[PDB]
Amino acid sequence: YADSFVIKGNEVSQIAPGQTGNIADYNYKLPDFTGCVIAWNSNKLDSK
Amino acid sequence: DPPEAEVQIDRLITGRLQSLQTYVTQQLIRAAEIRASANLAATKMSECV
Repeated sequence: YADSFVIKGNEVSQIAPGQTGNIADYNYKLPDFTGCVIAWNSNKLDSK
Repeated sequence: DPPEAEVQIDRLITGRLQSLQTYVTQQLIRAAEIRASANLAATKMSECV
C-alpha cells in the first residue's frame, strides 16, 4: 500500500507504531507494523 | 505506551518463567530422593516386616 497525507511538522513523530496524539489516535493509527515511513517537508507547495 | 509496556513486560515474563523453571527443576530433584527413600521403605516392609 501507499498512504499519502499531509501532517504538521511537529506531528511527523506521531506517525509511528504505538504512539498517541491528535493525529495518531483520531486520524491515522498504525498497528503496534512492517513498512517504511517517509516524510519530506513541503512548504513551497503547501504554505501560502 | 504500548511499545514501552511490551519492553518492560517481557522482563516480567522472562523473570517469572525462570522463576517457575527453577521451581520445577528442584521438585524433580527432590522427588528423585523421595522415590529413593520410598523404594527403601518398601524393601524394609517386605524384608523386615
